[PDB]
Amino acid sequence: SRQLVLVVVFVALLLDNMLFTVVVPIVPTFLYDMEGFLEEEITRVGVLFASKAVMQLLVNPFVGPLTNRIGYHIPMFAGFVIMFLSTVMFAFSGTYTLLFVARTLQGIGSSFSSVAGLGMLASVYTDDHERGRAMGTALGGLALGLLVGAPFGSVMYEFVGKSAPFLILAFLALLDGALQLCTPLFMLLKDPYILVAAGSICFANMGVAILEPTLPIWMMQTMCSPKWQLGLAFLPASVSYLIGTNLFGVLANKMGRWLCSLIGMLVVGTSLLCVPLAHNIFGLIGPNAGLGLAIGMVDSSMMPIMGHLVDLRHTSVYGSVYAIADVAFCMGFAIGPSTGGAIVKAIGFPWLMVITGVINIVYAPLCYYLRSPPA
Amino acid sequence: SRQLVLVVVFVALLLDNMLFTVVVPIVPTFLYDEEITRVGVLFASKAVMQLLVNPFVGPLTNRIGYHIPMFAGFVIMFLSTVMFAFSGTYTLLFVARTLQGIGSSFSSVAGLGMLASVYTDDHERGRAMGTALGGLALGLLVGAPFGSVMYEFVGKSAPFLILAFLALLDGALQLCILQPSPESAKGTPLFMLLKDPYILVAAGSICFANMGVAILEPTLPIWMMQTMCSPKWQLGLAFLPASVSYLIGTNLFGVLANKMGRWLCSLIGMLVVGTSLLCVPLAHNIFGLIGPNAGLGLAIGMVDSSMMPIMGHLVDLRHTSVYGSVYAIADVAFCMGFAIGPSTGGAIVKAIGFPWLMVITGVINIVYAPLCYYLRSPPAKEE
Ligand SMILES: COC(=O)[C@H]1[C@H]2C[C@@H]3c4[nH]c5cc(OC)ccc5c4CCN3C[C@H]2C[C@@H](OC(=O)c2cc(OC)c(OC)c(OC)c2)[C@@H]1OC
Ligand SMILES: C[n+]1ccc(-c2ccccc2)cc1
Repeated sequence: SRQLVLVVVFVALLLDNMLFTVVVPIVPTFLYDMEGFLEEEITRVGVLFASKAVMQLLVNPFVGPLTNRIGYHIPMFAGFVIMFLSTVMFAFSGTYTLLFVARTLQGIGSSFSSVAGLGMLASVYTDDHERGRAMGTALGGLALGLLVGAPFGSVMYEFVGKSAPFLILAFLALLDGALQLCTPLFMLLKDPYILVAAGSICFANMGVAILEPTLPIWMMQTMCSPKWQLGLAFLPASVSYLIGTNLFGVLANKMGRWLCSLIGMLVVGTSLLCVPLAHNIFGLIGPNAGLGLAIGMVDSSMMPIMGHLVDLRHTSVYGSVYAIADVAFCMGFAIGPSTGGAIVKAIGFPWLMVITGVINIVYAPLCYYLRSPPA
Repeated sequence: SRQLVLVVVFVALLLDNMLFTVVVPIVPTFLYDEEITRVGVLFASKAVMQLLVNPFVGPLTNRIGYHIPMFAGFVIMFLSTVMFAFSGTYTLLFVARTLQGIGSSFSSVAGLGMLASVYTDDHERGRAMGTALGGLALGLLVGAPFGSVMYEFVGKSAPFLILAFLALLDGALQLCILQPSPESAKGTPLFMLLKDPYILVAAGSICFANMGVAILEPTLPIWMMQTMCSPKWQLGLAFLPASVSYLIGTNLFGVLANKMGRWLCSLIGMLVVGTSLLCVPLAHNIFGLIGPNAGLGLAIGMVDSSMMPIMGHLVDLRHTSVYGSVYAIADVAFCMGFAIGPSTGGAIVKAIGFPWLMVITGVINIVYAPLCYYLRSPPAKEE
């Protein structure tokens, strides 16, 4: 029924965020277990983190005609089985080579699910009013999974073993399988307005993209924190992000969207600058919460601007914003860690954070162009 | 004793900067007895001459102390207000402005040097200069309506005579406490302190912020008349929130700078002033400028109170303990924006436009802020 498909889509997006948010606090300690020596492996961890983004980009434009030719349910099956396989090898992987294949399979399955589930939700809901509510429910489940995934793997690593969280995620995925069993984008990427908005979103999310694969190694090398607080350190970045996106989605229309994006990028730069100063775990709640709140600001201010820009000058569909918005996230999560590993090899982590903050601040006042576009 | 020195510097900045703003609503109306180009140069006469006298006042403080320059500044300010009280021609109204500029430069450099000298603790030093900037903001806020009501109700010679009497009282207080009747440490030459990157960053920060309230003030009434079509009684009232927010910001952030962080304070102030300048030209009425002007004044007070004690902190960290030249550089940074702004702002507005000028200033401040992170912890000199 209509509630069943929404439930399975919500659970699928939940697991999709759970896997990506549980990989981040496990892989560096996983490499530490078999063996300061992460300065040489930071590049390989950056490539392993950018593999999913690069695979999602390479398989992005192929699922379009595939869903039209063979329907929407069939591409669901491939994505779910591939993500089940990626989960099962991730709990069972022992070497660096298997992790890359697991990440590529996870990226392909994430792309297939993100296409097929939203396509099904659009197809089922033809009432023209409940579709937006279902999309909001899916986004809320996405945020809930983002919140839950970060403390999960770090807490259940040194306490209940290593394969426990991945096996639990695979078992939860098996539950959803039984429930489920019963103006193109290249034409929209030539005007300056949409390109500026996409660049703003990408440069806003690149900070949290670079914070993932390079922060735990810095924490282990300097702060001497235990192995269970590494996943807890990212909790403010999720909680503050959720409160910020709710509040500023409420409040952004009053004080202007372009000012929202400008102030959000500025506070992103300031938070990233203030991040590498703390010498204890308690010095990271401020900057991380600020960065999450700022990313909520920039996303909630840039999505309606993208929608209005597409509507005013071009003809749009139910999911025009999803194609462009997922492009900016893919550039962010693909160009963040791969370049960040080489940057940390050549120069220090604080220099990388200063560079990211400087880029965000310098790109900040280019959002003046987006105020009142013409026709 | 050390508490009374702050009272002397507080009074000195109050009287000198009150004369700066009292003559504003008296000169263009009484001069009448094309025009903007010359009347505008008269308002900028103090800034041009004060910038020149700063390099000749800095090294002078190392050889004769901080008392004689302050007494000379008081005497020059009294002479300037006396000359303003009786002059009634365009030629005689320029020498008085030049004398007021010389006295203002002398008083500012001597007072800041003395305040740096007496107060040694950095956290303690961050409050005296905050209250001094608050007194300066109070003088700039109260000079305009006092002189306006005095001219409108009692005459042209009334407020200048009252300011002269207040200057006499201030000089009597100065003779009472300071007794203006050579430093052991030989301070570094001024040319060497212009090579330290931190000093240049701080001076550029103060100079850029002081370029925003400057290039906004003379060119704002013209755009208001051209677009909003407002009556004559709102042009003065538009800039009042900037002064009020400047006073509040300078006091509170002189309190808060030692706690929250000097470099973060300067960076947030620069970002706020840049965004305020960006959002200024979007207003479609007088009520659209209440917010951006208040943010601009608060951010400028933030930057000023953050970058005042940092100069003395750097001078103690690296160079010898002599504070005259660094605050001479600070006054040069303060006066450069005020001497460049009024004389050319109409030219830039006629050439490219007021919104483009605001966007350029805004963008220079937003695209300059991340350079401040360098003042987090300068390395010390070799032992
Ligand atoms: C990895 O998972 C993601 O990439 C999601 C998030 C990325 C990023 C992030 N990762 C973290 C990991 C942490 O632990 C280490 C801690 C903090 C963070 C933060 C804080 C900040 N944060 C933002 C998250 C945003 C999510 O995207 C959407 O919410 C979304 C919403 C829509 O509706 C408006 C869309 O349609 C238009 C849409 O389509 C493109 C996507 C995005 O993809 C689903
Ligand atoms: C030296 N100085 C003069 C004027 C100001 C000022 C700033 C904002 C609003 C009004 C005055 C600040 C400093």
